[PDB]
Amino acid sequence: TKAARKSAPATG
Amino acid sequence: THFNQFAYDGNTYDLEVPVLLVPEDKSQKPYVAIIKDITQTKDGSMMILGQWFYRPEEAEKRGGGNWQSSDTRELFYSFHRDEVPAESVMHRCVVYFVPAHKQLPKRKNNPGFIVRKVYDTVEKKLWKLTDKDYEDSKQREIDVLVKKTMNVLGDLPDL
Repeated sequence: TKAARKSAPATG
Repeated sequence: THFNQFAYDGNTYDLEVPVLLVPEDKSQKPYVAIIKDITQTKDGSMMILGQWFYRPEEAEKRGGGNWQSSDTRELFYSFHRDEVPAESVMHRCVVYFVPAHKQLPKRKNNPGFIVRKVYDTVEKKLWKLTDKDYEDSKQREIDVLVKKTMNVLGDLPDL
């Protein structure tokens, strides 16, 4: 059961 | 190679349904994401494309603060998408997209998350379910989700 990683998007 | 459904741990998951995911950081709450695509990598692992939901206390405000959740069930949708492993899913959950005119369902009737806003990650702001700021395709996505919520919840108790 792998984990899910969230990316960090470019913001203003 | 794309898939319309995928089976894991005895549960079958389709497209355009919300799911809970084991978080990257252990201290995080379980992530909530809409399944947009089910693909198979070159090495044979199965990855799902997920469109994140943001909890009001973790979504960054432009002013640098955080929002106050009106209701414990409140979630912010978004267009932030990420490929996460299929084995990371826990189970399918319930997420209700209820417009501003209709009021929320009752807790003991239909428990689950409720969405009244969409989080703009670029500008760090909130869009309503129907808004002129949307592009055509994004407004279409939000309308599809609101329609899917409406086919489940027939009655529209207005405020």
